Amino acid sequence: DQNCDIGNITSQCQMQHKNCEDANGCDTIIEECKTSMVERCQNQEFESAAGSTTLGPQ
Repeated sequence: DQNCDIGNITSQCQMQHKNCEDANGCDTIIEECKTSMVERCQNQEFESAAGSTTLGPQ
């Protein structure tokens, strides 16, 4: 069933306009591409840490 695919939306932005195609590393442009649709995959993405726990260096 998958836990949703974390790499659904990001992949598109990663190649286009992302120095280093990695989250939680060069995370800036990916951020918006990510949190948008990857909110569902928050479990996997570890969004900051959960969400309200807005830990910068996730």
